[PDB]
Amino acid sequence: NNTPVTVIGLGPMGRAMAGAFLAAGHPTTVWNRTPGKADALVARGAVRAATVAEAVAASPLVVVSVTDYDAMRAILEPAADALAGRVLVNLSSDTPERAREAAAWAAEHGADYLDGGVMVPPPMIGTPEALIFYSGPREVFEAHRATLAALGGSTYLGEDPGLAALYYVALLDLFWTTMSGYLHAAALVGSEGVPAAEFAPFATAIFDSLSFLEEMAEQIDAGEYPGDESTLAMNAAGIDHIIHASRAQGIDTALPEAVKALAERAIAAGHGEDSFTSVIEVLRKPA
Amino acid sequence: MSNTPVTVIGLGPMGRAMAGAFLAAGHPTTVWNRTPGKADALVARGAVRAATVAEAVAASPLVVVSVTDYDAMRAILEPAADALAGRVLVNLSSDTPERAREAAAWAAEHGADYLDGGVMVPPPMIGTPEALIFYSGPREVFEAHRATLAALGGSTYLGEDPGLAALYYVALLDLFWTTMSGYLHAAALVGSEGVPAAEFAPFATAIFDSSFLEEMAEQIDAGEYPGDESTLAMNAAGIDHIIHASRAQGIDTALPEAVKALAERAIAAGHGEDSFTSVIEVLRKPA
Ligand SMILES: NC(=O)c1ccc[n+]([C@@H]2O[C@H](COP(=O)([O-])OP(=O)(O)OC[C@H]3O[C@@H](n4cnc5c(N)ncnc54)[C@H](OP(=O)(O)O)[C@@H]3O)[C@@H](O)[C@H]2O)c1
Ligand SMILES: NC(=O)c1ccc[n+]([C@@H]2O[C@H](COP(=O)([O-])OP(=O)(O)OC[C@H]3O[C@@H](n4cnc5c(N)ncnc54)[C@H](OP(=O)(O)O)[C@@H]3O)[C@@H](O)[C@H]2O)c1
Repeated sequence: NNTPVTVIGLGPMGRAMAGAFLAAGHPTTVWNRTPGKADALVARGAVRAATVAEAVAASPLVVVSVTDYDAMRAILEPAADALAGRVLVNLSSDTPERAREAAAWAAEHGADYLDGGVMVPPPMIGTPEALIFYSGPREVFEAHRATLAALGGSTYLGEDPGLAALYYVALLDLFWTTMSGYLHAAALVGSEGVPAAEFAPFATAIFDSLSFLEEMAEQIDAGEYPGDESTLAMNAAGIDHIIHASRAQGIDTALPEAVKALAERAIAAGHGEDSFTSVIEVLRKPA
Repeated sequence: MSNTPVTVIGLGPMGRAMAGAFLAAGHPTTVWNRTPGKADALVARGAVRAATVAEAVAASPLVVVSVTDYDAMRAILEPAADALAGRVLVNLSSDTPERAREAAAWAAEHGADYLDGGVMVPPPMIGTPEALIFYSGPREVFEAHRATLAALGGSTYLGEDPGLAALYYVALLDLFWTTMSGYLHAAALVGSEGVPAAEFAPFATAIFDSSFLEEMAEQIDAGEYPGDESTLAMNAAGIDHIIHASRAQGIDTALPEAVKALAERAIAAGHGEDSFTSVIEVLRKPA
């Protein structure tokens, strides 16, 4: 496949995507608002477009990887009319609603539109280990799936453009919450002189089974959260201990308190005898 | 390799696993539980069910206690407070570092040696090399009994402070329940569009496996948080999208609101251009 491709936005993700398109043999044209981020890509045969319009004109497939909808629109407005008949693959949707605005805006200028999302480190881009997911017209995805495969694995999610954006914010939700839990744990143990370097191996070990993911999934889908011998009321006591320990060590407690509140809400609704997974019930209900 | 008599007090899932491990390693094992009926499989494998706590403590130089918390541990051991002198008490059920210290001081006052233990694995892992149990307390005591504790799995000494094992335990529990909650928020995010959890899990599992925990520990230990190409200010704006997407999907927003509030504190402290790891600077500071 030698379909020409354009990549707009050369943050670390845009650069890895352009690099992957080149490595797969596509003629790649790149553009960034800030000059000087394209040197390695040019050295590997990318063409550095001088204007957005020239960038859009170079390819039937335009991949946009910039901060958000507002940046995407300001970038592309001067060349909006040049989008007619091309496919815009957008990895810059900050919300499911903005993705649908973006799809509509693209439609009013003659362009098909896929929303895209990937939650992997840039270096994994262009390897089978990168899982990229898309939503939007299935016929548009099927038509370009072979070019997009240069980026890694591809998953079609369905026709609603906001789907990919929804998955991305969810994964973003899991990531930053996880990262915050880690830093809270490091501060907890740090309050006794335990260096984060010494604690990190225990922390990573916590994540080596990843069994909880399928088991919680199966519980959520079946709508049944069998408590067994590690119930939610038990788990709430554990989170109490986190709070107590945090207070007594000087560490801030806002984060474990928020977790506590969620568990309490689930116990106040009769799941105190169910597994932790049953907390999804109160999460579906703004409080 | 054993026949050393071991007593296990508390026959919840962990205690039964531990008693089974001691039996498998060849140790004459006495068990006692508040609730009768949970010892049948252990007695078939050779364990002795003790009539009373006092009898169970007396049976063995080494007394392992895995119950809910210190308060329960103290309730059961009250009638056996005389029998304790001359033994070592291995507490695998301290809820907080402070309760572990209280336990140690209480054991000392009754003529008993004291080791605090933190178990970081599910009960099925106990007794296998996948189990890693950390201990704190007097090194001599830990050394003299390591060969018996080896029946449970790996053993790691953390230091002389008896609260250390509990600290590691609660920090790991803090990372665990915070991650679970993030995962459920995510799942509730996609679920609000009819997406099955079953499906979403593949992408969540990829978050892990792809890591940087050791990278953030280096930064924590240096006290230097280089922003590079993803600063705290950009991460916070991202978290804002999570909140906004959550409100639009009608999901509860308490958990991401809590992550965002932590980010905003570190930005108010002047870390907006540093990496997210700099948020630890406001965790060490009760707010
Ligand atoms: N898949 C998704 O749905 C999705 C959505 C958002 C973010 N992300 C991920 O988040 C990470 C980084 O997020 P990010 O892309 O916001 O950060 P980033 O790495 O800083 O990339 C932002 C890009 O947007 C450009 N940009 C921003 N505002 C602009 C404007 N007003 N006019 C022109 N260009 C503008 C920047 O150009 P300059 O070089 O000129 O600054 C840069 O190329 C990446 O891993 C990315 O994949 C994924
Ligand atoms: N996988 C795990 O669950 C896990 C992992 C690591 C560490 N731990 C720790 O190991 C310990 C035991 O946990 P577990 O998994 O076995 O489940 P658990 O539900 O914490 O076990 C509670 C045990 O304490 C006893 N108990 C509670 N209150 C009592 C009281 N007032 N008087 C007398 N006995 C009382 C219970 O006896 P009854 O049977 O009569 O109720 C039971 O044997 C806890 O400290 C827990 O944090 C557990």
